[PDB]
Amino acid sequence: KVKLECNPTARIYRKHFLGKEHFNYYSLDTALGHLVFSLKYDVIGDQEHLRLLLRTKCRTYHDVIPISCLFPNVVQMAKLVCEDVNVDRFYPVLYPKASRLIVTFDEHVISNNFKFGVIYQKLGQTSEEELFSTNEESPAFVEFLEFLGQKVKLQDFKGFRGGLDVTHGQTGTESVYCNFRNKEIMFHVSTKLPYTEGDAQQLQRKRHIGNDIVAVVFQDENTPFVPDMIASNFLHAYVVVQAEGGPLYKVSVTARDDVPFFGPPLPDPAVFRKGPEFQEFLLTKLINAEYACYKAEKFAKLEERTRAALLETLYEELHIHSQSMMGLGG
Amino acid sequence: VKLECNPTARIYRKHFLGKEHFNYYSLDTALGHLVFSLKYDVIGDQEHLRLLLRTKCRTYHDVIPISFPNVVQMAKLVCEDVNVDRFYPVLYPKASRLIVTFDEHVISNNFKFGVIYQKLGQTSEEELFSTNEESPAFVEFLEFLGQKVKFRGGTGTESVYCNFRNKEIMFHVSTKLPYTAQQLQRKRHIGNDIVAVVFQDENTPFVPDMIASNFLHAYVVVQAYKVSVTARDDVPFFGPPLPDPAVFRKGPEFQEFLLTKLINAEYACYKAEKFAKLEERTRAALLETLYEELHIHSQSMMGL
Repeated sequence: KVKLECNPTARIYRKHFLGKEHFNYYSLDTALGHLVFSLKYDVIGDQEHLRLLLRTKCRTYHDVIPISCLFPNVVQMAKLVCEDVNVDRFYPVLYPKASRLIVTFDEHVISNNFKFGVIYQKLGQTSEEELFSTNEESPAFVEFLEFLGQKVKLQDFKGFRGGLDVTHGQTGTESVYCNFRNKEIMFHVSTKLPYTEGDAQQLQRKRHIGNDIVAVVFQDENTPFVPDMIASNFLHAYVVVQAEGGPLYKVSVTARDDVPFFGPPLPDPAVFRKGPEFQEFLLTKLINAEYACYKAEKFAKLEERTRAALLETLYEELHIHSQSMMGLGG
Repeated sequence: VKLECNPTARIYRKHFLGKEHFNYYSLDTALGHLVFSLKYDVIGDQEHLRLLLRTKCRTYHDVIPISFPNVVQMAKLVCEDVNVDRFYPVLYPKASRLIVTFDEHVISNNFKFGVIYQKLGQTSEEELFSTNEESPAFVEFLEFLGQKVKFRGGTGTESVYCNFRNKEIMFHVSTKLPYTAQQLQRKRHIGNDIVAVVFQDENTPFVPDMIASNFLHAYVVVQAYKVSVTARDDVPFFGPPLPDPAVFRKGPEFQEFLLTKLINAEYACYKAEKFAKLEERTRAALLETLYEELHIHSQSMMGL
């Protein structure tokens, strides 16, 4: 059904440019930094359009502007999509593999692996101590787990492990996991990870669930749960699922003030029944929560910093190879 | 099994157009203007490169399974004669369109063929053009050739036309055309032609020297059908090979063979010594023009 919430510009090279006639150019802007620019001339009927995608240290800009025989140069096209660009010239990317380097850069922000935690909340529980020290798995809890994904043994598991021990049994003997759209999701199920005699704060469970960004909190009974309940550097958004037996799952979302709105909108009477609709809703909602969390104080810096270094590497390589294309040595 | 037009002329469209490719150009102090097309293409396991090098008379095509080489070397791999300072890149968003047209220009979309009727013994021009009436066997072959109709091909009461690959072809049936001093009104059409069919009711020698035409180079002789081919030492082999029992079964498979052969006959005679000057003259001229356009628009996308 509906597209996953990554930066919507990361798709454009793939849907519109790759495999099709187009041009890439580079240039260095004193303010904007390294520029990597893609442009592509398109025709439908007698309607000549122009699709532009300019990459900066910070953003990539996109637009499709009608052109009409009544033809711009690259500097000028650049200015049509990013007003601030101000550069004497652009340079043609002549390296026959640029487009493969480029798409990878563009897509560096779509992630294919996800790891989410699953905590079970007892009726009274209000502490990490109570929240992780839980051994018995509820009937409702099993039934929900069967629903999230498939149970897998970790011993020789070839899928995405999300940090679990795949070869020595030291992080439980099983987990729940699943292939989603084309993603791999490993769950960190609190009750499936090892329990420790005398370690109330249960490190062997927290070291995984505490390093996740998004978790599901399953409840058998309605109980309060705020993020202030768990001390974590990573946990940012939570999806609470409560099983009113009466077989409806009552669903809610909490996440720090930091994280913006995400995922499929919760339905209006906000309750689901066990089935595909819910599988779809919940899984996309978890992925959307994670993409939303990446906008918060904690991660934004690291993201920026990363985009910048990838772009520079990209720019430098499009530059080195274009040079070797025109006449480095012959 | 395709039509004998220059094979390297279908390639830009089949492989380059609409896919990621690069076009450069240059000024060979020996081969004049140049227009180079190159394309990288990963065939799963192994990576193959494709080249299309244009000169003022030849285009050179080649396909290298490479293991990464610079621009010139890519050129030097298809035409060893290249010797430039540096290739320049086309940056004109509207270039591939100009390039396929140039590449495609030697593909004749139109054909005009002639039908001469040799009455047994007719040996001179005045005679083989004199024939005003049509014999039963000639009409039975003419209605077989294509369909009767009232692409003109440059008149009279009627003539024959037929569609083949998509190309239109009008015939000039001497007899079906107006009768006037040495039949100038039949030579106007059949003369300016290049391939003609000679139909005969009975066998008689036919030889191209029997008609004074600077243009006609080849004839497919059909004798009520015993098909033979006659053409100048100038013109190479063409169309599908002729069959072992040289005869031709009247019908679907025959017409097919014939129409292709006539076409291929023309493309053949276009390789002749009289059809050099116009081929070099046109190709060069067209290239010179395309090089200018490629240059002015590319400079424009940047500097001048």
